[PDB]
Amino acid sequence: NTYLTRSVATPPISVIRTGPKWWAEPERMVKHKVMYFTMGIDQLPLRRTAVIQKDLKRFHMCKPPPRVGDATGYKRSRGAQLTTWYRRIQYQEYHLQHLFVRHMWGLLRMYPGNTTKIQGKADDGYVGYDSVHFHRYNRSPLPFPAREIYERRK
Amino acid sequence: RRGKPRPRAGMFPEKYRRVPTLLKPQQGGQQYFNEFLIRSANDA
Amino acid sequence: YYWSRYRIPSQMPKFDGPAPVAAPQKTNEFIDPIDDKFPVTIRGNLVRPDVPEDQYVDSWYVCTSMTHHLGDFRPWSASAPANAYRFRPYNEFDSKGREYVEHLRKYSRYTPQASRGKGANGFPFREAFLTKMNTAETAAVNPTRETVMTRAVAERLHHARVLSPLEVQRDVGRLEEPLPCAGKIPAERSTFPFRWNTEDWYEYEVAKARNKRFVFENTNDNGVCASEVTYRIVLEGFWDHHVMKLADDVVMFLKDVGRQVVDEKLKSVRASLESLSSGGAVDPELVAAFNASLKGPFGGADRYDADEVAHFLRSELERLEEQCVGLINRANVPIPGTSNIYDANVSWPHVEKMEPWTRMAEFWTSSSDTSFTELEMSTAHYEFRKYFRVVVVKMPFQSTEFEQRMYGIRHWLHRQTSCEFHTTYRRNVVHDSAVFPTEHDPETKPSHEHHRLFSFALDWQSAPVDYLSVELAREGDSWSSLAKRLGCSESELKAANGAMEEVVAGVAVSVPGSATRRLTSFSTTPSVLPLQQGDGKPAITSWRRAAEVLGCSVEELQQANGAAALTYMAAAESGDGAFDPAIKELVVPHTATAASPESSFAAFEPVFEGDTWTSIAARLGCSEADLRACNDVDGSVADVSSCASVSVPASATRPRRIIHPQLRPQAATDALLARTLGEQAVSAMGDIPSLPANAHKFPHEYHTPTSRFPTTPQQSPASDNWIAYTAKYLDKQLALQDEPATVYNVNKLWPMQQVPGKVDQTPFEEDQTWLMHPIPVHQMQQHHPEKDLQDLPFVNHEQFPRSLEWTAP
Amino acid sequence: SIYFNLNGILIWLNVLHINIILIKYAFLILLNNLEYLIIFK
Amino acid sequence: SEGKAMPSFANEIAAFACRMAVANAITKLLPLARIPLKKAGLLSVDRRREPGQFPGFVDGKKNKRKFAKR
Amino acid sequence: LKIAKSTFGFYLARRGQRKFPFHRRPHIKNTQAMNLNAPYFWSYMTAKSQSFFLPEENYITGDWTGKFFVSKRQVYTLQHATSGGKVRVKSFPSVFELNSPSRWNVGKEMNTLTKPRMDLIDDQMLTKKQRLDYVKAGLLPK
Amino acid sequence: MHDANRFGGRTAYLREIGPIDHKKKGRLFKRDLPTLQFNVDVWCAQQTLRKQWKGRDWDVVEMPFEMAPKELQRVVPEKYTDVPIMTDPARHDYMNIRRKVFDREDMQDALFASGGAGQSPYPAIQRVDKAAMTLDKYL
Amino acid sequence: SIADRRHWPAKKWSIGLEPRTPRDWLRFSYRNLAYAYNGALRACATFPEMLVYYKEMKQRGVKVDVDTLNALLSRAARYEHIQV
Amino acid sequence: RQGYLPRYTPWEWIAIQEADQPIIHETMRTDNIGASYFFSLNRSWRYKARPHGYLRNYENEVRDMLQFVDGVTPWKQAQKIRTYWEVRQHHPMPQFNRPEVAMHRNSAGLLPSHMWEMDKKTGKVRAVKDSVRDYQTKIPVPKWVQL
Amino acid sequence: LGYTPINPDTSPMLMYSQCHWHYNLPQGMERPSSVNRSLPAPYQPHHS
Amino acid sequence: WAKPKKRPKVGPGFHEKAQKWRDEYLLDRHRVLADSLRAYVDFSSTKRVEPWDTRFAPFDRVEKDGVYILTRYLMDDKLQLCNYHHRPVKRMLCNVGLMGPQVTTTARWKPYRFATNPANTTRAERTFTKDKTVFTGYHHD
RNA sequence: UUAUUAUAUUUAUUCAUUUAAGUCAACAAUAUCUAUUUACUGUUUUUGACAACAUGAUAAGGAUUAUAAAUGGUAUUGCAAAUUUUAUAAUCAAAACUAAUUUAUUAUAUUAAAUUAGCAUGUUUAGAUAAAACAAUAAAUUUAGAAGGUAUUGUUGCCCACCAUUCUUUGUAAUAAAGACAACGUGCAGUAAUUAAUGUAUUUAUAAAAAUAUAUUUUUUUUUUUU
Repeated sequence: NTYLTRSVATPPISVIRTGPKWWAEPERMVKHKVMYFTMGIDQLPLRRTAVIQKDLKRFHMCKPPPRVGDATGYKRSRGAQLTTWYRRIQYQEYHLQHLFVRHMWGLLRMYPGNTTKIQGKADDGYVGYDSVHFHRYNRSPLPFPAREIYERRK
Repeated sequence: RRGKPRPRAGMFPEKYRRVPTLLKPQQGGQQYFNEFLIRSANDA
Repeated sequence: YYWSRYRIPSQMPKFDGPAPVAAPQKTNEFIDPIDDKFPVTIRGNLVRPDVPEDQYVDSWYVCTSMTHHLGDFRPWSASAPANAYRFRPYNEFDSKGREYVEHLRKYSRYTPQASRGKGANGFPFREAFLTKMNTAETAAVNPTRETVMTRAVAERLHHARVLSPLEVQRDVGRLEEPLPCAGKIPAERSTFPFRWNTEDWYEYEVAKARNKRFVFENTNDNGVCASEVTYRIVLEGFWDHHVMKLADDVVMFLKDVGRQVVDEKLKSVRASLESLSSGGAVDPELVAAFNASLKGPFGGADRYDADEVAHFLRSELERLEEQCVGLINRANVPIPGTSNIYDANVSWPHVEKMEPWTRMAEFWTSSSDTSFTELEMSTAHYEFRKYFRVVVVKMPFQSTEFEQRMYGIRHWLHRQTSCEFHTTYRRNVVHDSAVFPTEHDPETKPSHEHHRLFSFALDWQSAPVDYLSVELAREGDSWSSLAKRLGCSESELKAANGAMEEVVAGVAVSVPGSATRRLTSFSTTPSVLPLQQGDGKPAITSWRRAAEVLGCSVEELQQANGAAALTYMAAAESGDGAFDPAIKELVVPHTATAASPESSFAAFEPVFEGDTWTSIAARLGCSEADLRACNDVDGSVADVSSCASVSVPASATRPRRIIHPQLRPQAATDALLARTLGEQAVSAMGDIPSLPANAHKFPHEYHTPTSRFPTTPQQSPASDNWIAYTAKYLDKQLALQDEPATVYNVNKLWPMQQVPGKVDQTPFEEDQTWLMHPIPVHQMQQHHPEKDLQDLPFVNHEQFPRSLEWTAP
Repeated sequence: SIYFNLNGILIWLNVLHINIILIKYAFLILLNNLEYLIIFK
Repeated sequence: SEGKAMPSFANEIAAFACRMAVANAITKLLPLARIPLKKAGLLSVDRRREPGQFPGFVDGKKNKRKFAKR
Repeated sequence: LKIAKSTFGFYLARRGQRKFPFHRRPHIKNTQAMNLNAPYFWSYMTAKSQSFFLPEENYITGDWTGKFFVSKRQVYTLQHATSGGKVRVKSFPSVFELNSPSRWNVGKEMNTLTKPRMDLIDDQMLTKKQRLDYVKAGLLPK
Repeated sequence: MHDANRFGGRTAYLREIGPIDHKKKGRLFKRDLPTLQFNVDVWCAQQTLRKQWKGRDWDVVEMPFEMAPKELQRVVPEKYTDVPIMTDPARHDYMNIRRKVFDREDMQDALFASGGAGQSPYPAIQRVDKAAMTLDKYL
Repeated sequence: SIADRRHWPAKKWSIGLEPRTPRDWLRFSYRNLAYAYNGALRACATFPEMLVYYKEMKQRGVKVDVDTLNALLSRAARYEHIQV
Repeated sequence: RQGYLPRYTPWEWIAIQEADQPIIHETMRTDNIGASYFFSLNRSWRYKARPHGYLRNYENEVRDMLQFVDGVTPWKQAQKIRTYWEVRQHHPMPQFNRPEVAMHRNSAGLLPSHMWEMDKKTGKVRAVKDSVRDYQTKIPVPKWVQL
Repeated sequence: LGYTPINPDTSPMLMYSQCHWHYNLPQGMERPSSVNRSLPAPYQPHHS
Repeated sequence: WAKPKKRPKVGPGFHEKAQKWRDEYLLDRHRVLADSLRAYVDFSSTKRVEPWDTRFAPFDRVEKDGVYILTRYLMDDKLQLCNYHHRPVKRMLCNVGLMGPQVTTTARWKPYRFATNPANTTRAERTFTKDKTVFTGYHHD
């Protein structure tokens, strides 16, 4: 990972909401596709998410279905449970993409950015070459140079 | 600055009022209608 | 009164009425109350009558549209021929469809001639020509094994014809409408599509942008753009419809004067030809000029009879007629019914459009101090504009009576419309070799040392080079002996100096114009004036007798003799101990010195490997019998690489000069810099340092203006390539110190021709070398020699508002 | 001095507007700010 | 590329301009191919326009400046 | 201006926090004249080449009765530091002189010598309002 | 913006790291765009200039006209000064002359007339036999 | 200046109405006129009047259609006084 | 009064306007002699061929400038103009490398350590002594300078 | 509308008022001015 | 208009506080100069921490192998002479050209002020606590 | 909440700059019939546009009139046309912040030429807060159509009591009553008005008044003709 400077986190929905802007950026989901593909891992959630966006992108132009008065509200309820499902589908995938990649860097030995956790290789947050005295969250004064978690040889 | 609250969505003009009515929604795949009417005429 | 005009002449309408129906009873008055409530389904979405847009002129200060026709409206019918599909001039294609079919038809006729002389128009279709340039992919991929199969199975096996999509009867009703008449066009890889080469595509698009001006229209052709002089008039009015209606006017003006004026010459031309109509009866002078040539067309020295001369003349008037009458015809075509000025083939002259000039002038409409957002948010863009139309008149001959009809157009132009004329007239120019001689190189080739700054000021006497035309016959020279030293023909010398029938030693012969051995009118080797006897035994002791002895100015004597000038009269402090030269031997001013055929011409001409004895004399111009004799004949040219040039023969030679004659001599620059060359010998300025001592240790902070980045390091001793390096450091025993490079020069720095002998640097191939070298970044403000006048990108000063595509002829 | 019939005169002095009409669509819409702004039509 | 020439056309806002340019092209070549195209909108042209430059907006497109109350 | 600090307050308006183009800020406020970056001590706010000739203000064109102060673009030389005579540079409030000469000043223009924004501020020059604003700032506390 | 992984890292020339005091710290030229923009135009031009000069498989070598290749035995108009000159239309050889490269082994005649044992510059070209049987011909 | 401003009336023909503005050329084509006529032919009661349309649609090149064949030929048989 | 405004300026007013203003004698453009390469561009200082534009154009004039600045100026007076490095030769640290390239090249030998004083505890420069009095340099004005 | 007078040669509101042409009208030449050729004056210079 | 209201006089006798203050400040200007100049120079003579980032290839390879070989043998004395500043070494290392173009593209390097730490800078607290008395533009140490 | 149509909707935030006065009128030199005109001399009485007061005048600002080519306003923003009656204040080179009305560049590569910015490293982290619906892509948690004002360019509108001088005046009840009136302080009582008001009765009290009990509308409306 060539990006190592400090970062800023945004909640899943606040990124999922951007849709084809960054979340469903065509080439991005092609990236995490191949990465999933090559690892022998089935790309089920991505293709599960891919159809979600592809339909939303295709139909982002139209009006919402005419809100005729329904005292039952089943249509408004179905309009919500089907939505929160879609969010929950992307919620899993959004986390899933961050799950493998940090673990993937455990296999390529690429030091992720600051305040980043790889499940086994960097159990707590790794921070090297920051702009501050200490580990930003654990208040541990950094070691110089940036501490290394992998073994030196390739 | 506004300094007043944000207006609702309906009072704002239509978000895509410029795209032609033909495109929302895009009736894609007109190619297939002639294929589907045939197979449907087949079974019927 | 200056105001008596501004009163009103009639009685204005009077106020006796109520408020019109439903108007003021918030409500913005501008919107018609009832008319706008009229449903669009019934009246449409139109605001101004549905007529061809060009009628409307964008109004000023009154936010609406107004017709340049005074309230009249021409329907769409007038904008097209009879019954035109979609109201087009031609039924076949739209704007774009007629834009690109033009080229595809224009490339079908492109031949290397069509480009030369013509500017951007001469360029072929950018695509049809660039893909042709790509014969890499051009290899015509035959229809794949599958296609020829899927068809063969279709055409024969399944008993079914296969049809191409154009020929497919997509019709549901009219399956008897034929395929397009070209259903069998051949598809190749070269022509279509246009997949072209990248770097070449640059070279085309760039060369197109620069060669816009290089149109040579004054030709001798017979075509819609053949002419002797091409005047272009660029009218300039603030309103489009102004300039158009004007560009229409001058046409029906120049069509009148142009038709008449050219007609009189046509009345003259047919007069200058016929059976008992002579006028081209050749001048005895003209029939001489055709026969004023030493060597003509067919055998030796030539002679034309007056007849074929009178034929050559008629051989040309036939063209000045065909170009004349071809003009009158294109003058009479445009009628008020079918006036089309914008086509050269139909109308004469033919107005050519030109992009209007537009200068957006945005500014803060507000004016207040506390709030800046108030200002910026209050920006409003009002534009200045000027519309141009260019009238292109092509006269097959330059009549000054017509031109002075033209330069009088500026008077009666329509209001607020200035015009500029672009005259383009052929002009006969004499390249007389007598003044500019195509002679050999100077023996001492000038170098970059002669092209620093201010070299034009101090290094070159402005061309043409001065040459002596006056030569004094020496003590016993003859006519062949003078023609010798002047390298000219004795007969030419006899003709040159009419008054000189007998040569009297001491009179100056007028050097012939055709001479080849004339001198640079000055002497190069410095001369000194000793206080040796001179005038009597008494020597020079004052400024005036200093001039009297040399016979030149006291001033020009001071200019070269700077040190002697700063001290005294004739440098009164004479020589003691060791003779004081500038005092004793005053350097004669370069101007007071006369050249010599010895010093002027190098008497040493080199020899090359392919040279033979006569071959060198063939280059030098002399004879072998003159060369070999003057050179103490050798068994072979191999020994001496520089055989001395022949002591000039009687007829001529082409010998190299000792030094470039145009080069401004240093002695003159000594004269120009008199005082400063004085204050060297005066105060004994040994030497002045330019940089402090330790500079070579400190590489950067001493970066003089003439110095440039990226700095060229010291060259590795001979590491020109890998063998040069390997043989030098890794494998000393290797035989090939350097692989055999080209015997001819190898300029790796292409195409930037760099000064020779200078340790030079090849552009960095690997990025790592590009970033790490010390290169400054543009911290301070940006400056450029040309557009520093146009101070910023925002404020673009225009001394004159001209169309941004205004091409100076 | 040429002329062609009027449609509405509009004396827009700084005091007020007085917009008379004799309706048509339009042609050239004249303008004078000698002292009193008027929009001839 | 008749319009403002750019290095890379890798954006749909350009692709549609090409998708339309090819659509109109087929129709001129083949008459009755206009029926299945027009019913699917490939012939129809967008009137969408990215906002032209303007100094008032800080970025220049649609976001105004700041103003704080006293 | 709200507070006319000189004759040019009555005329020109602040126009808000207007953003002039780079290097075209109208008033030549060299408040960054003396910002000592020791490595670039010979290149900062100096002649970009060290083979230029000295500016004009270090020299005397003609027979002068006498300059009240020599301009601030003048560069300091050893002759300046050794002759020791009163050398004056214009600044607020009245004028500044180099009474205590040194050789650490030789070679740098007077721009880099003087301190434009004198840290000691005037509770006298600023009305009760403009002083109050310094009190809140902590530059002139209370 | 100036995230150091932008512009091939050369953005490090334009970056004021940390909580800068906008008034006193931070170089001026790093603020105005066109200077930042003009600078990137420099570096971005270098990569082109680099790549154009990394593909210099050919080396420029002058040659008297008489023994030059028969391709350039005609008038050769300078670049950017005429419509690109296809080499030979009649010979069906439509390749830009500025783009046609001639092989050093082809021209050891004049360029290395000093070759002595003419191979000593370089051995001759082994041209492939495009006619006799080979795997391409199923044989 | 007189010959221009003549607006030769669009109703030069039957049901097919001529265009005279560029926006009107958008809603017009010699192909689609067959639709208008086949809509009128099938509205004609008797064969004889169905001539004046076909007789016309042959004058200006309004290309016929399949249903144009039906509308004529179907009623060609049903017109009693027809000769075969 | 009746709208008949001329679409074209009538032929009459053409002649009447075109005869009120005189022909420029120069636009006649007649030349059968040729161009005078030696003399034409060197004509008298009144009507001379006046160069204009970029400084390159002033060939025959720059030469006069040099001849002029050579004339009035005595070298005596011009001697006093000092280059910057001529002045910086008197500074305690006249020449030391800047960080871009030769930062490592700088050494303590470049330090004028004797000018100031160091304190061992702080490791810094506590003050500096007076350099104007004790700077005895044989070249207050440089060597080749001779008033 | 002030002390600074309006330049009558460059103002549209003047030049395109009714007391002069409008930019729409045929814009031809109003009247040919034969001054120098009907009553010409002779050349009495002040510079000798 | 907020009609431009005058500022009062500069105060009585402040000029004397001016000629004084500017002068003896310009005297302080010397010592901060003399201090920082030494700090800059003596920084240039010292050793730095190695500019490369060991985390990224080709500097993850063990000291025995990899580009550390050429670092240890072909140029070892040189890289000590250049005092391991991040400007010369990346220029020296690019000259040897035996690692190709992997200086800029592959090999990632420490940030600027992380590479001006002198040798034996163990505690990371150090790189931010460089002295404030010196005015150097963070070249000092 | 009445029977062609959507707000819930990200992307941002530490920003400053100004100097050292000078208007009381016009004057061909070349090539057209000659003027020294060459070097055309005649001595001096006023106070607006200013450093000051001195009428007009165009902007910023979104909130309910497009389906077949348009998202920025008039009430007014420094220098403008009739009010003068202390006064030179204008850009020139080298020059000093206190200012509401502002994108500053955040860690592969970093000062080349009119002089141009060295301390603020600390979890893109307080409270406040900024701006989009336009060639792009978010189309719904939902809309005309009934309603009041003590104000009277109208809520930043008025009003109200206690709390001081006063003054006036008495039928002298804590600490006289009434009327006048403009301070300060305390709320914020009233205009359906922040728990509707009014009235009457009981009680309560910084003060407008509050709680309880009844009428009541000078309060605004919500409306089943035997399920």
